[PDB]
Amino acid sequence: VKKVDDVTGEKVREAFEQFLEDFSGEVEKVYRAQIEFMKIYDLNTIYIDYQHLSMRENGALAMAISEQYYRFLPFLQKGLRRVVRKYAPERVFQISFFNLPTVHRIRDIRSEKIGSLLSISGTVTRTSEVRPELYKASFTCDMCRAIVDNVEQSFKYTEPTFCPNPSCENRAFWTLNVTRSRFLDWQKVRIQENANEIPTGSMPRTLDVILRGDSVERAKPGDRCKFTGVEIVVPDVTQLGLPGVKPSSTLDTRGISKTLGVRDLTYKISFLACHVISIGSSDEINELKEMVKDEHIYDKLVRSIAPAVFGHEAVKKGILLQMLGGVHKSTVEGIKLRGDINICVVGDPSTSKSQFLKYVVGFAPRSVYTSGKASSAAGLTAAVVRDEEGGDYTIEAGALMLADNGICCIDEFDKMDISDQVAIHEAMEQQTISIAKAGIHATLNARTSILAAANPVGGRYNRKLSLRGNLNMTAPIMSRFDLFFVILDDCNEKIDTELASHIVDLHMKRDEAIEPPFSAEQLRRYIKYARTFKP
Amino acid sequence: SFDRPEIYSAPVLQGESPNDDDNTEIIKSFKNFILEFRLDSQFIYRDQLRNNILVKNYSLTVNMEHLIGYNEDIYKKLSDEPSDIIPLFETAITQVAKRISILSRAQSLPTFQLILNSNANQIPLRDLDSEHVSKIVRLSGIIISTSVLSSRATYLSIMCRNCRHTTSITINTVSLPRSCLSTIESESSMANESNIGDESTKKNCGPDPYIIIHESSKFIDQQFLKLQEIPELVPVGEMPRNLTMTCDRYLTNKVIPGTRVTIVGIYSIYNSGVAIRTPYIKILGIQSDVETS
Amino acid sequence: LRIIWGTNVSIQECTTNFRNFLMSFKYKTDEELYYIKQLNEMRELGTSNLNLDARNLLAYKQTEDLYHQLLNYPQEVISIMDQTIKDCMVSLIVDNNLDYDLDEIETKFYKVRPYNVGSCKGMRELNPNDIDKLINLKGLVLRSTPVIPDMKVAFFKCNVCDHTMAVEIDRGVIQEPARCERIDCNEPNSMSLIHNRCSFADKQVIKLQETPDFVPDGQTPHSISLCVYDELVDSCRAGDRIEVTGTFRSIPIRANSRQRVLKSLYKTYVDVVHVKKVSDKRLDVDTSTIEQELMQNKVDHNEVEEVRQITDQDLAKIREVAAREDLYSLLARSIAPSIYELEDVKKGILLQLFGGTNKTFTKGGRYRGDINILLCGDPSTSKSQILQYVHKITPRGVYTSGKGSSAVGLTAYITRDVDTKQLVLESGALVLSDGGVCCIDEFDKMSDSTRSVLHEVMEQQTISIAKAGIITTLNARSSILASANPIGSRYNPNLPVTENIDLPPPLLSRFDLVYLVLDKVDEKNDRELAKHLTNLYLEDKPEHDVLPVEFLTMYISYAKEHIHPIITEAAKTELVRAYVGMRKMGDSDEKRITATTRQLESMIRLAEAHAKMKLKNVVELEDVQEAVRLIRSAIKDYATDPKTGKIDMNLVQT
Amino acid sequence: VIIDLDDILQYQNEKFLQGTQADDLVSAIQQNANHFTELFCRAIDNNMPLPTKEIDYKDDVLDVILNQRRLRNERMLSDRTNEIRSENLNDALREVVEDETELFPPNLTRRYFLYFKPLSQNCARRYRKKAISSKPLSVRQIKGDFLGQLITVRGIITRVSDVKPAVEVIAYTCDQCGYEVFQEVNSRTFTPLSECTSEECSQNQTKGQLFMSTRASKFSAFQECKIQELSQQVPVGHIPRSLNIHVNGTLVRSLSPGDIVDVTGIFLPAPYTGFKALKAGLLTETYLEAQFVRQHK
Ligand SMILES: Nc1ncnc2c1ncn2[C@@H]1O[C@H](COP(=O)(O)OP(=O)(O)O)[C@@H](O)[C@H]1O
Ligand SMILES: [Mg+2]
Ligand SMILES: [Zn+2]
Ligand SMILES: [Zn+2]
Ligand SMILES: [Zn+2]
Ligand SMILES: [Zn+2]
Repeated sequence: VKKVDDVTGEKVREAFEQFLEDFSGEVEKVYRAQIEFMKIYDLNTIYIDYQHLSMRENGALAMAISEQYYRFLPFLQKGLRRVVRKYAPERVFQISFFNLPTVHRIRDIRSEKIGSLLSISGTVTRTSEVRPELYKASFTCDMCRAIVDNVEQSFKYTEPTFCPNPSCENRAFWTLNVTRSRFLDWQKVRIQENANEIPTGSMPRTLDVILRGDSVERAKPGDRCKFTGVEIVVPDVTQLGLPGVKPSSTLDTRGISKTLGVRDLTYKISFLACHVISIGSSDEINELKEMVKDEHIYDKLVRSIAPAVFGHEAVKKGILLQMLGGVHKSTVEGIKLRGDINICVVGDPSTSKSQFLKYVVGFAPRSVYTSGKASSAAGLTAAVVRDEEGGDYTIEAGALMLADNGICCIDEFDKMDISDQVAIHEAMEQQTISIAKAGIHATLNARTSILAAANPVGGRYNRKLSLRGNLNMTAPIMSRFDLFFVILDDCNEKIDTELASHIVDLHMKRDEAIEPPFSAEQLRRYIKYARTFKP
Repeated sequence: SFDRPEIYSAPVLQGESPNDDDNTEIIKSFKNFILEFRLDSQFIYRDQLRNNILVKNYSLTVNMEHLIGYNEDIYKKLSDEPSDIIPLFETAITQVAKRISILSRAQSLPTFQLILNSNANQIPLRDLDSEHVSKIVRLSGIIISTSVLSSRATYLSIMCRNCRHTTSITINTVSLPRSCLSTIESESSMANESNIGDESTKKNCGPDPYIIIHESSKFIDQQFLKLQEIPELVPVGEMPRNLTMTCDRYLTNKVIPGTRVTIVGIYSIYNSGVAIRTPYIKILGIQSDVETS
Repeated sequence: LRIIWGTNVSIQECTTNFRNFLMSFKYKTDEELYYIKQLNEMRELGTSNLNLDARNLLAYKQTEDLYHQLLNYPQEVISIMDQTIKDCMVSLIVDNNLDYDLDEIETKFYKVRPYNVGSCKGMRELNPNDIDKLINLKGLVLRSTPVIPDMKVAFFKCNVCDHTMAVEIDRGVIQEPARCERIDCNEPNSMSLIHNRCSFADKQVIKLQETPDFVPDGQTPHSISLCVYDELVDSCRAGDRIEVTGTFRSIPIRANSRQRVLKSLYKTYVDVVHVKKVSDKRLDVDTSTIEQELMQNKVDHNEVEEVRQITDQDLAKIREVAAREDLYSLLARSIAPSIYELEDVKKGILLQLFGGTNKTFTKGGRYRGDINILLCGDPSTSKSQILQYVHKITPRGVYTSGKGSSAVGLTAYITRDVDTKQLVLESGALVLSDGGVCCIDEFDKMSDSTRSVLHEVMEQQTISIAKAGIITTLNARSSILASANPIGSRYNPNLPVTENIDLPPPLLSRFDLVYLVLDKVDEKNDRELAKHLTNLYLEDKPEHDVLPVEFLTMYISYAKEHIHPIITEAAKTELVRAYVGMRKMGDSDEKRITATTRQLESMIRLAEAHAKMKLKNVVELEDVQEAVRLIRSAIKDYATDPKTGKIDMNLVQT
Repeated sequence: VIIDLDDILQYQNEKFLQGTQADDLVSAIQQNANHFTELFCRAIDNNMPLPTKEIDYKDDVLDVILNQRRLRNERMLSDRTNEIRSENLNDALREVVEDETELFPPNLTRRYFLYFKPLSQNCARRYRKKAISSKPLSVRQIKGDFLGQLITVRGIITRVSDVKPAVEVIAYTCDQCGYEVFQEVNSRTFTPLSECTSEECSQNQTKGQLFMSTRASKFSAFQECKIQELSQQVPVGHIPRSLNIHVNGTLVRSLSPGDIVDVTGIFLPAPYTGFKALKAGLLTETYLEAQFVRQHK
């Protein structure tokens, strides 16, 4: 019995084979060289640029693949297999598209584009462990001891549909052999919608992302990544109870001699991705050497921090030297010596202490901002999510877990409760956070520098009292803050005139009236280089 | 302590166009044939149906020639698959008889029996073979043995010896239910309560829990016959062949051994080599040649 | 002739009457054919949806019955209307022989959206006999689920010959083939469903806080579920005030996910066909906060308009009204005509409504022109009527009290959905008000814990969350309008201001304007106020040089949309001079509200608002002078002693 | 329709005082109230005058459907009688016509609701009787001896539920045969039908798939309210108890929380719903079906 064929599928297969073979002032061809490279280094994946595919055949191939990637993926796989066999001597091969012309938001996904290839962006909230995934199972027939191999699953546990031999008339009676089947690595990742993309008056969305093969263990919680893959659907048992009419399926009973299997068709949109990249040397070593060879480099380094804030040089010289830290030392007896620097800025609500926090969070590489009263003990530290739908538990990072080896910003520090204060105390004393919830113990790393902004206890800083009498903190946390910058207001005609002129300049001129010695990228490069010296 | 909900229907719209090979059209066609067909400008079948109902004989005798004259498609259908077509014609007879009886009463019938007579060419008893299985045949021979009358059920009233749930069965190989039917039948909301009691133990009536209440049931007559080939034409050096025949209701006690008859019936099988079955005939009509006055 | 079973609709009569109404009806511009031009413009632009005012049908004599037919049997009538619209369209295009390119219109789809169904009695007043009728509702959006894929065509494959089928859904049921339709292959029950090859539509569910006009005795607020389909998804955001038209539905629900048993008591909801997002009693939404949503609306081919349309005559009238020399006083007097005098209070309210100019720095940075006002004074004045009026005039906002709120209740929380049985995130008061005005009454009764969260809102127009499962920063671009009562019984003028208000002195400096509503006894003013108040009971209905509310809202919305003032050096000099004056003047402590940089920011914002009014694009000396005068008058420093900080009851003018 | 028992008692006394015999309808209705509802319905459906107003575009949809159903009934009857007459095979003719033809049952053609109201103390006191149905009782006093009777309760309403549609008879349609199938429901849950059960589809070999049609279905407006004892009724040192009331039809929205009322209704049983391990025999739960409401203020 001959199997039906799709002429269009074979046409696309031939087109893709020709594309691989025929793509090219020393001329070169990239894809053949890359196949040779894969042979040399024993890899599993091929990287293909989208524009290279697009600029041919009047875009027919690019379109057909774009809106029917799901249909044509097996034919692309077959074409790649044929090309590699022809031009090179079990192996699972993966293709990786990237550099699409446009990017979509998580808020603008539609059921029309199901089964097509697109690109999305979001912030990673959670990742699970890598687990084996059933790919091509093997079964043993029961009525006869025949053996069936290379049975595909296709997103769910599938069984053979008929015994391969007429000697046995078995069907639906099978056993699974876990000894001679293959698996692939499988990971689940939860991403969140970007902060600047959330519309007015609405809470953020989330989307499940599935990773396979060598793309696993790439995303990291707290990072922004751009994905590319297919938009798929999976069952949603949770949709019962919603209003509306939900499709049901029943077997047609016309044409059957005579003389119940109804199913529900509820689904939800997920995303199976193939390429993941994070979004944040070269000629610039000359620039780095030129700039280090400056002699008043320190003055510019100080002046380029918080350029939009008038004065307060000491706070800037603290924020610097908080980005750059000491060195961590270990004693023979096992006593560890700290290398982090902590700062507290004290002032009344009428001062500009919060702008320093905002600058740090907007500038520093791994920084998190939080408020004293808009936080929680689980919001800081971490939680455990034992409802992992496929297996064992997982742990979700809190505020302190993020910005590890970075800086944590805490405004309204004087509103923290006792439990969260003890959590910060534990983080400062030892760089660890201990979790004891739901019968699960764990230990985490909390090597973080804390930048806090506190208000005086009475609203105004009574200069008759000492620092201890004007604060609300507890002795342990207060005894680890190595710098206390108390900023007060002095009435002076020239200072007031200068401040007013600067503010009016900023409103009238906007971006023009900034003129800092160095750019933010330059500062980041300098700090990245300088954090690796160990004086 | 609610009662049992009901279900009913009523016609409103006109569904798909009727097909020719559907049961309702077959019944309507047979009804038209019964009430319209004319011979010598006479309504033979309507008149004899009326007379029979007046006489309390619930049957019609019909000649196949008249039917093949009136309509050929249903004739071929009846010849090819009698087991499917006979009940349709019987229910048509009953439908007509209901109206006839009601109007006559103006000025509780059972299902009527269809008796088929024929005069086409017969077939020898030694010519029956596989090609004839389940078709209609016409045979000639001599009756050599009639049996005693048996009893078979046409309507049974049964009850469960555990929970006393009652039901009924109608016949027109039926067997009594293997399990009590009071669970699948969700009769009432309190019926759900009644199906559980005395702590944790489940309710299980057992295997074959039903019994027959004889004083409220109905039965019919049944008989067996043996047909042999005429002893004149048997080949030398061999004994004659014979066959087993079954008839019921109004075809019982019609002939006696030693009579030469023509039989119309269905060639069938039953289970009593490797895959062998025993043939026999389901009687549709008997025609006697007049013997031993 | 041939009616449809169950209904009384006749397809032929309905189509003929609809065609006749389409081809002959005028608004009695009132003498011309109203719908011919609308269809012509639709085809010129290529729009596919026609908005039908159901009230227009009651005017024509023929369609006096089609109105009730549409209200009773929307399902048949809407399809008949759509087909008739397409037929009338082809007739219009071909009968005049404009362009032979008519394939597109013959292939595309059309639709009609009723939007003026009669006045209803509230969702909870409907009876079972009202199922599958046309109704309308008013309410506030709370939540929306993500898009749900809803299958329409199923894709099967044969597991022996690769033959692939296609089945269309039929009233929510799929008929799976029981045998391959091939002659070579006839294997029974060999067809498998490949879900990723199916075609899906769009669906969403919205949670609505209904606001009926008539409320029976003892009825509390409740919520309703709305179903939107296809192009209308993502057309609503939490905090939006909307008017909706749809069908009243019902459905049974399964008892458990294992069995297929249903419950006798049904669940009700609404299917949406049209949404109105504009009104003549309130301002239009600030377009600076919906930048990407308008682009998405254009991409999605949804014909919902966010802002009201303007006719040329309206713009001409706007220009003439802006061209007069009494504009400021007239506009101030228009606000709340039922409130007597309070000239500077009303001026501050108007300036707050107009708002300052929003700067957006390239490479990061955001300044906003939201204006915050605090109302302090004698308890018995009219300082809560102001809050009520401003709440009812603004597009978005929540009216809260200090003592009846909480830090969590203002920001965000987690709740378990009663339908899906899962946990979801909801919004608080301050995020529901983003882009609007949040009114807080009795600000001095709010706890310090509760007050803590206002700092970030008023100092960066944002909020941060660090809770289990959620870590993000939210927009809170909302203005604050607060009120407070003095400590004790009455504002004592023999004490400083800081001894009369129960708030820390540092907090009072973060507002842009502070008002001291003092009550003085003068017989002339008493006579005036008494006569004003007693004139309101002369006749059972109100009859009180004031602009109408509709024109006022139109003018303010146009000014907010289309004018963006910019400051000049002439204003810079005066700004710096006045700021230095305030800092120096008054220089033994906690006797007065100390000047800060917030005061310079407030002058900038108020001058920008004054320029933005009256359709100017440049801020000049008069603007800054007026801003400084208003700031000084609000706190009435003219009657205050710079040394002791007391007030003279003889130097204050009513 | 409201049926007043005072009228029945007056009719009985009028019949008696002039000599002739009569039955005690009042007591029969009182002791077995749930059976007389359908008796009254059937009697009323036999006497309803023809409508003197034509049906126009400003009537309810339910009335339109009812009128269509009645016209269809008449058309089927006329077709059947004509077909039988044309056969050539008048009380008997109509009898046979009635035997062979389907129709729409009376319950699917009614448009009214029927309620009873109790015997007032005044009428019984004047006629020398004991009006049981209108002697107020507390929830404490209502025991199992009162099940199946028409009784009155005095109390204060504490909770009321929103009105929702409760389905009485579901409707389906068959595109194969064109019949309409009706499925009665009197339980808290039910199982939808799958395949057609009409005579035509039953006799054939290929049956059609039923589809549910909400507009033809029969619905009722349902509410459930709780009623609590008054302080003066509670014994010494005890806590007040409660009771359940069901309201159906046009009597909905007549009770709001906080009202002291005298509810009238038929006291009926319901299936047990407690823990399984504590079930000893055929235990039941009780509820009241409302028939009349009066307020103290
Ligand atoms: N200037 C005014 N114009 C109109 N009504 C006024 C005025 N002053 C006082 N009233 C009347 O006095 C009452 C003021 O009370 P209210 O405004 O509720 O107190 P507050 O707002 O100060 O808490 C209102 O009912 C209003 O009718
Ligand atoms: Mg007030
Ligand atoms: Zn086998
Ligand atoms: Zn039993
Ligand atoms: Zn096949
Ligand atoms: Zn049917």
